[PDB]
Parts: sequence; structure tokens; C-alpha cells
Amino acid sequence: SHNALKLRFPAEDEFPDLSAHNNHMAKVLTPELYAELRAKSTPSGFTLDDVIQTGVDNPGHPYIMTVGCVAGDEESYEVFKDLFDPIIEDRHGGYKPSDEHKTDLNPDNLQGGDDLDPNYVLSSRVRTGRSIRGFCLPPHCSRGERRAIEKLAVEALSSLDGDLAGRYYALKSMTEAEQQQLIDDHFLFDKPVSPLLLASGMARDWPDARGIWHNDNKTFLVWVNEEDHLRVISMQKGGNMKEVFTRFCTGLTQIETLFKSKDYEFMWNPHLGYILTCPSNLGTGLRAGVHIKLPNLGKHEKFSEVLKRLRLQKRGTGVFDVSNADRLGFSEVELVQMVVDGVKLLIEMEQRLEQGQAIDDLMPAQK
Amino acid sequence: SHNALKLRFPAEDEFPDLSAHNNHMAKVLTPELYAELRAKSTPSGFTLDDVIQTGVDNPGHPYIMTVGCVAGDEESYEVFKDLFDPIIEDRHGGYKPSDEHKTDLNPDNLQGGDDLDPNYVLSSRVRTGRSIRGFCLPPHCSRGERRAIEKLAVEALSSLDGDLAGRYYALKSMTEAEQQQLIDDHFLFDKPVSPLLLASGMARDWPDARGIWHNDNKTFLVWVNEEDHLRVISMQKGGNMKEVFTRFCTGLTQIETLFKSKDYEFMWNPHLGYILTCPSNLGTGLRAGVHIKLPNLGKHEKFSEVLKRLRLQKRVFDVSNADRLGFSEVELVQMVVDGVKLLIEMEQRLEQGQAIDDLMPA
Amino acid sequence: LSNPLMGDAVSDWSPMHEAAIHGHQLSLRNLISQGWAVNIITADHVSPLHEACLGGHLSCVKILLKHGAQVNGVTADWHTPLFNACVSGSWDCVNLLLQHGASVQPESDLASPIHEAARRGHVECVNSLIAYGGNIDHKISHLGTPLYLACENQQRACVKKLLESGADVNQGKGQDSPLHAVARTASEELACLLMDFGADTQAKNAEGKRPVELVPPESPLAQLFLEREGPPSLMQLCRLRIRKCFGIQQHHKITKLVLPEDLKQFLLHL
Amino acid sequence: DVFLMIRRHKTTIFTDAKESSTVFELKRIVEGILKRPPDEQRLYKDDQLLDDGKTLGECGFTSQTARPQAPATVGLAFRADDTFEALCIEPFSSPPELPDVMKPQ
Amino acid sequence: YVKLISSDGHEFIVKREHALTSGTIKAMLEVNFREIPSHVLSKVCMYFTYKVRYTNSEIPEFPIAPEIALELLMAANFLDC
Repeated sequence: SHNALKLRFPAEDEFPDLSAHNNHMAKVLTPELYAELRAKSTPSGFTLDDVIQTGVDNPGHPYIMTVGCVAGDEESYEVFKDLFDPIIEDRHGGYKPSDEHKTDLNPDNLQGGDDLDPNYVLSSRVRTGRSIRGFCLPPHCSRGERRAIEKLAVEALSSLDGDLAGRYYALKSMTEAEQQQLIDDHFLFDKPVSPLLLASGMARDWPDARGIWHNDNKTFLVWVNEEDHLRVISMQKGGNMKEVFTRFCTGLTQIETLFKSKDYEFMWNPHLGYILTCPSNLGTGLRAGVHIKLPNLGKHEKFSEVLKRLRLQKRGTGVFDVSNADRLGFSEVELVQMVVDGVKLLIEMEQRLEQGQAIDDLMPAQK
Repeated sequence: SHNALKLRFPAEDEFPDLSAHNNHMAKVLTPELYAELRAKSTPSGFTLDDVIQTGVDNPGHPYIMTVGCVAGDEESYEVFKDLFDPIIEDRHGGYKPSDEHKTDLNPDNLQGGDDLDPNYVLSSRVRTGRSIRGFCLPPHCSRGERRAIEKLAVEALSSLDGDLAGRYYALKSMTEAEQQQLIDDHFLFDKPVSPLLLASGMARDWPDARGIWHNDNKTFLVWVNEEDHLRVISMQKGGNMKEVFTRFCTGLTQIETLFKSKDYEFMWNPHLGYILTCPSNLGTGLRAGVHIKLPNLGKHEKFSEVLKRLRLQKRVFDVSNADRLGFSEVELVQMVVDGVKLLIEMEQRLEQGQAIDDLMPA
Repeated sequence: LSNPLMGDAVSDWSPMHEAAIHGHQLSLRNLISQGWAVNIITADHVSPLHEACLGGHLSCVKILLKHGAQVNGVTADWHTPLFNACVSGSWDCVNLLLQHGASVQPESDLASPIHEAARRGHVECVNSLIAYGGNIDHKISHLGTPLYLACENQQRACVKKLLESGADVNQGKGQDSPLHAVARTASEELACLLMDFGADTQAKNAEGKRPVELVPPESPLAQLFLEREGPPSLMQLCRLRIRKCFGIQQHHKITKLVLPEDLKQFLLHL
Repeated sequence: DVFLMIRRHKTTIFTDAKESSTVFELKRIVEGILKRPPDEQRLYKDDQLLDDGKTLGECGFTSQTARPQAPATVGLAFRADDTFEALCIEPFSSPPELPDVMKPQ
Repeated sequence: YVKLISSDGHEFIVKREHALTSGTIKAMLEVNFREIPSHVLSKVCMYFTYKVRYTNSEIPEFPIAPEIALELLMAANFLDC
């Protein structure tokens, strides 16, 4: 395309000025790498510039170190490996090029967490994303490609049984009353407004072929063609982490089966696990967490220090959303185990703090 | 190329649901046309999915429409003329592709313009824009030539003398003190915020190789690589459009010849005049306007149609010529000047308790 | 934007947050004219104002405040616009925010503007906070006092400033006075200041140790402590007593005392 | 140790002593300056003539009173022939008014 | 012992060795300090003892009133103390 004209200029003329930028890509991409990599492309249509587009478009933040790049398809992880290996390694804490990643949604490996104390655990939630092999990712796919994915999802979702039975809504033509119902339950989403998303082009043609499906019990939610291909969220008020994890697993187990019956499968390989858009969601792409009533620990001086070692993320709300801080190098259910462990520790931490007791004896050297 | 990959699908799959749109593009592009031109492309690689992306991304206002099409370069107007021609025809109120358009940078043709009533004319300006033949228009340019263009523009602008002498403000290194001054004078141009612009991809790499050049007397602005390659703005307070225009015409001519001394020239052809990214602005691309204090007439119910009759826009009002193509540059500002004089007397009628009657134009 | 999208934090910025953190004033105005309300917040209750304060973009906070931004809004980490301004150091924003009602005192003890400025070396912001109405000797658990913190980070500019303002030279963290802190960090420069402002060389820390006992005898400090082991001069005592009659930052009134300029300077340069 | 200040009319003397020492020795402490014998001296506390045979501790003086921070006050009169001089001591000058800037709020 | 005379005519008998605290007095080696009022001269003397007593041994705080702080400072300046 217009890249042919790019090839008429010296690499340094094309080389973007990342001086004011602060992200993982920015530290990784050098003039030397740019000069080399700009000559390569994927069979799907990617070129270095699109890989680093969002990056150069957004310096990001002086404190929040975003990734600064985005993948295009499965092949692009190999084609632009010379950046991804440095970016992935840095973003995921030393994840090496030969560090085999595993997978495991078998609920039998989750110990305890049958009932977290409901005095603290307001609610539990599990979230992930999957991409369908054979298609490209949202930053690149055409209208036709996007539409095909929608249809596949609609078919599979229409066949889920039991509690996984539900209804599909077509975002582009859903009724305002329906919008009211789904916005109240926060199942309704809308066009991306962050410049960190818009720079990728994921909003192209919106709302064409964007879709919402949820089950009858409002515990199983999936979004179609949004931030990534299939966005899956399982949730339930209460502290029953064990059951929610299982529900989630059976959701993906049946959906994968249904796709396999049509010769489709999720993008996956032994090295990066599940293949998604941004680098931060490689491997498991699994997030899990809870809403905990911690008015006490939220004021304690070492709260963030404890969470740091527990490898948990601290987030507010639209009381804390405590969640899995890792994505790659851990066996899915293993990460859920980490969340259960940390939360129970925090509950006890809070118990002692509530009673005015020293809490130093509950601060393990977790790394 | 992914273009070839898209061609593996039937046109039916790739055709966008334009029934949700209210812009000109949506009323021109048929699925048949789409199928016919889908496999076509420019020398730049620009395709249909690029030319209508904006028109697709932005549904458009239910009453006030726009075009929604964005060119890639001069050539793309020819390559996809089967789409652009019917768009242009409707956009400018009737215009056949065979109707050769005129150009006019000789102020001498303007009769008057140096004598408007300063009690109503608060200030006035002239805006237009150019692009350099040989480079792609912003929506599909890369950093390389964006920088090459900047280099040329700055180099040439630095050679201007007299009241055209000035300086350049590169946005990437522009200080807060400078920022404040440029904001105070409405010179500063920040990142685009409209979906109609964002959808073109023109906001990428912001603000790499973007900047402002202006003269010492604060009458000429050249926005470099912003909404087009060269946005030329000329302005001054008071009712002396003529001088503004003479500076504009001769200043513009000078910078044009400076590019020509380096073997560059502005995109221009017999049927579209000068070339810009948005179809509505093809032609002269000349927007002369004026801030008119107008308390009485502004409340009169026929004010609207009067401007219509005069080919003026109702943007104190900012009144400007409503056309960009259909007649020459001088003709255009002549209409602006005449309109202002008419409008002044119209208000005067109302101030004296008189009716407008015979002041109504055609 | 408008709801718990349950996505990553990276996906929740408004265009205003982006404009705010990088100083895109006109863009900000444009977003406002479209209808992006200034009180739109994200995930941790972070407003454009909070980001602008971190960036130090004075004109942006002028605009945001002009349109009703919440000058005392509190984030999930207990941060306020004022606190954030202190983090960046923007002297102008600190003043402005205070003028619009920013409380010098925070609700949470995890984020004191004064203590932050003390650690950063933002002398003129310390000045403004105190002058506006800030407790220069506020003791806050893990951080002790502002003075203590300045000493911990060797911020001699703030140390001198605070002590002249009237910081309690002998009040640090727990039993660890600022003087003990200096001994631990081996700073002859800060030792000289603290001694001159009335630091107690015989005070004991939690371990029952005097500042001189917290530093190796081979150091210059050992000699410096020896110089002040005996009783202080009468003039020293007098100066200390005189200074006690003036409040925080009120010692400028010393210039009105009926006494020789030499002594006036002696008192003013405490 | 006892830090004692002894005064007469407009004279003042500062001297140290032992709690176990008596007024009699103290009389000779005065003698060293006075150049008049103990029998011509009248040491007194407040308005109570001091007893040569009592110790300073016995007379109510101690480390908690007669300090280096601020010594105790004993007066001194003399044996005017068959009597002794008025037991009066002239106070030092009164204090100046405290300046408004140092005055408390 | 050395007799010091105040500006008001008071006579202070001070052990010479304590008097040597003052740099000015050391330079002077009876002394008439007509420059120093009785209101504070006695205070200075007390200080002389205080400093001597605690030269080599904890040290208690020297007492001082705001009514004398200013004049005393000046006196101390004069006496090099």
C-alpha cells in the first residue's frame, strides 16, 4: 500500500520520535530495529508501523507504564519477534523466549475457596479473552471478516445448554428498552473512548457486528468483537469462588467444543499460550478477583506493600477490587489459587487490624 | 496485501450498512458501485475502504449532512471518480465533471472591499489551503514525507520579507510562554477532536512535524501539516478586506513561486481547481469571512434566507462565503463585500424602524 | 466513561484525562464544548483535575476549576488535587487550588501535602501550605514530622526553611529526633543547622542512644558533637527564648523590635 | 552543693557551700569579703535570723532550692554596736514592658 | 572574688573564676558595668555559675523571662557570651 512510499525514505526519516514517550515499546524500539523490521511484513498485511502505532500516538503517562504496542494476528508475533521478545519479557517480569507456558482450567486443581467470608467478599468475577484461529485481530480485520466471526459466535452461543443458555443481542440494532436492561446490569458496552484504544483502529465500523450475549441467570456474559474477539466474563454475588471458576471453565469448554465441530479453535501455542491483541494479555489472558469491603486495610500504611507481594492488583470502583496481577507463566487455575489465598490472608489481615492488633505477622515474603 | 485478502470475500460481505448514515457518501455508494470499484486502487495503495471510512464511522447529523469521503491524493479523485463525481455534483448544488473551473489571484478585479462600516465590521479573514503535488494528502502520508513537507514549508516561509517576515513554531518543542501567546491570538492549533477528522487517521503521529509559521505583524498564519498541507490564514481587524486580500493574494503568490523555485507546485487541475482532502473544499477552497455586529437584523426572520440569497453562511455573526467551487476567488470575495454592505443597510433600516423590502437580493 | 466496564484500567481514560496530563489546553476546551463534563472520573475516582495537577498544567486547572472541577476530590488512594500538585511541585497550582478552597489538611493520613513537599524539596510549596494554614509540626505516624522527612532525604533547603519557619527542632519520629536522623545519615551540614536551632544532643532514641552514639567516632560529626557537649551560650539561650515568642512564620515581626541590626539579624537568621 | 545568694541593701554575693556546713562557716564565708567577724554579721532567711549552729540542710536549704539555675536568697545585716541593722534589701530594677510583637495572642 | 557594678549602683560579688565566662571580662583581666542595668546583671552572674557548674557532667535548662530576654541578649552581646 502506502508503505511502498515509506520504503523510498531512509529509515531514520521514518523513525518516529519517541523521546517524550513512556512505555514498554518505547524503551525497546531502537533506530536499528526500526530500520530492519520496517522491511518485514506479515502474510495478513501487517507492517512494523501498525505494530507500534498506538505507541507513538500515545506517550501514555509519567507514572502508569502502559505497553505501547499491539499485535495484529498470530503470525505477527513471529514476524515482529525482535520487538515482542523484549517487550513481552519486560512486561511479564523476565518471561524468557524458551519459558514454556501451560494451561489448565480443570476445577479439580483449585483448593479451598469453597466459601470465602461473605462479610468481606461482596462479589466474585472471572474474565478472559479468546481469539479465533484463521482470522485476524480487531486492529486489522475487515468488515467481512468481523461479520463472519459474529455469525460463528452466534451459532455456538445459541446452542449452549443449562445455565449456559441465554440470548444474543445485536448491538447495532438493539431496542432502547433492551439498552436500559443491559446498561443497568452493565452488560451493555459502548464505543471505545480511550485514545489508547482508538489508535489501534479497533473501533472501525462500530457498531457493525458488535454483539452481547448473556445467560438467563445473568452470571455468564460474553462480548463479541470488542476489545478482542471473544470476551468472556463470569460473575456472581457472594464468595463462592470455587463454583464460579467451574462455571467459567464449562463455559469455555462447551464453546471450544462447538467451535471445534466447525473446524475452529482458539489461537494457541506452547510459547505464548493464548494469542490475543495486546502483549499484556498473552498466556492465560485470565483475570479474576473480588470486591472486598476493606475500609480498614484501605487506610493502613502497608496495604499496598502486602498486595505487592501477594501479586494482586488494587483497583477502585465505578471497597476494593482485588484481582490477579499475572497473566503468563502460571497455569490458569493456579492464578485463581493465588487470588483465593491472598484474599483469605487479607480477610484475616483485616480482622487483626479491626481489633487494633499488630498485623506484621501476616506479611509473608511472597514473590 | 490484506486488500487481496479482503477480495476473497464477496462484495456483499464487505459492503457496509449505509442505511444508518445520513451523509452524501451514503446516498451515492451503491453495492453495485462498491463491487465495481472494490478491486480498484491508486498508485498510493489507497482503496474504497479508505475513502469512505469516515462516512461509515460517523453516522451523521439527521438534518445537517456532510460528505464523509476523504481523498488520498490528487490521483485518487480520478481513480474513484465514479464515486466522487456524483458526490461533488450534489455537494456544490450542481456541478458536472466537464464544467472547467476558474482561478483568480488578481485583487484588481475586486471592486471595493476597502470601505466597510467599522461599526459593524469588527474584523475579517481569508482562509484557504494548498497541497503539494507529488505527496499524498495527510490521511495517507507517512512520517517520512510529512517531515519532508515540513522541511520545505519552513525553509520557504523563512525567506519571506516585509510584512511577510516572521518565525516558525514547531509544536513538538513549543514552550508554554509561546503557547499562551498563540492561544491569546487564536493562532494555536491543537489536536483534532472531531470524529469527522479522527476517522481519517490524520491525527496519527501528533504533533510530529506539525507547526505554525506567522508574520511579525500577526496577520498571516501558516498551519503546517495540520488539516491539510498548507492552511493559509490572513486576517485583520476593521473593514479593509481589500488590503487583506491583496496581501493574501500576493503573499500566497510569493510562497507559491518559492516552492516553484525548488521544483514543487501546488496540486491543481482544470476541473477541481486546487486539491484538498475533503470534496466540499475542492475548487478555490477560499473562505473569506467577517465578524458582523448585527443586533437587529440577527433577530429578523428573513435573515437566514438573505444570506442564502447572497451565498453566505450563518456561522455578532461570522458571515462567510458558502461556496468553494462554482466561481472564481475574486468573484467569491466580491460577493462577501457586497453582502456586508447590503447587510449593514438592512440593519440600519431596522434601527430606524424601517422595513427591509427592496433590500432583498436574489 | 460511564460504567464498570470490567476491562483493564488502560481502557478507561477519557480524552480529557489524556489532554489534562499532557497540557492540551485547547483540546480540553474543545472537549468541554462538545460536552465532556469536568467531573468525569475513572476507576479510582480520578478526574482530569487530578491528572492536570500531576502534570502541573496551570492553565488547565484554571479551566477545569472554572467549569466546576472538584478541588477537594479524593481518589481511591486518598489523593487530592492539592496533593497531586505538591507531587509535581507546581507552585502556581498549589497556590491556585488553595485559593479555591483546597484543604491543606487531607482526610487520610496516607497522603500529607506538607510531608510530600518536605520529601521532595518543594520549599516554596511548603511555604504556601503553612502560610495558607498548615501545621508545620504535624506528626503523622510512619513519617513523623515534615522536618524529620526533610532530614531523611537530605533536603537541606527545606530543613533550613522549616526550622526558620518554626519547626520543632526536637520533634521527629517517635524517639528518633531530626538530630538523631542526621547522625544516622552522617550529614555535617544538617548537624550544624539543627544544633543552632536548639537540637537536644543528649536526647535518646528508642534504643536509649544519643545522636553522637549513632555515628562512628571517626566521622567529623563526633567532633561536631563534642563542640556542643557543654552548656550553650547565653546569647544562644536568649535567641531561643525570643524566638519562642513568635508563632509560625511570625518571626518577620522581629524587625520591629527595638534593638541593634546586628542582633536583629542574629535573631532572624536563627 | 548549695548555691546561695546573700544580699544587703544593694549588695549581692554568690557563693557555694555544703549542705552539712553551718551558718557559722557561712558567716566566715561572708567575712572573706566583708572583713568583719561572724559576731558582727546577721545572716537571715526571709525575716528569720539564722542560727550559727544549724546546717544549711537544717535551715531548709537544699539542691532543690539553692540551685545553679537559680540560687537561694539569704539576707545580711550587721551588728550596729549593741544592735543590728535593718533587715532590708533593695530589689533590682523592675522590668520593661513586653513589646507587642512578643506579647502573646 | 570580683565586684561588678550595675548601672543602678548594685554591687555583685562574683567568684572571679565564674566571671571569666565572659569574653569581655576576660579581656578586662573590680569592674563597673554602667552599660548594664541591675535588672539583668544579676541574671548574667547566675548564668556564669550555671555554665561553670555543668561544664563537665545531664544539664538542666537555664531559666529566662521574656521581659529580660531582649536586654539580656544585648548584655550578653556586650559581654561576649
